[PDB]
Amino acid sequence: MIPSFAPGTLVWLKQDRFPWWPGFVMDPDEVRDITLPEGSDVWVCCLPRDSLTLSAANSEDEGQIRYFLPDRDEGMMEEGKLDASCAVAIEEAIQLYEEQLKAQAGGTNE
Repeated sequence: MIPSFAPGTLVWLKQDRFPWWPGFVMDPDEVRDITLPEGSDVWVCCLPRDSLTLSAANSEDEGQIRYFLPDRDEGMMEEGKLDASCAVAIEEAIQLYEEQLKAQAGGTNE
């Protein structure tokens, strides 16, 4: 049960004409075992700014992407110490990831 290769990972999406913004990696319905025709296999949930700018693409998004987690890749400073929206988005992503991934990884002494 590992859809979108480890579901719940926060990465960075850098558009060609657009800048680089944070986005949580989420699967539409497990596209790792079941591959059906549509056009969107990956669902990136960016921070609240454009009113749910969820980006959906199937083997089409391969431009520029960065792996975020340790918040020490010389970016957290601008994604937390710059815009309150970035700091809140990241804090929330980690607050949930460590709340759902830990709850099913030994909740209450397993």
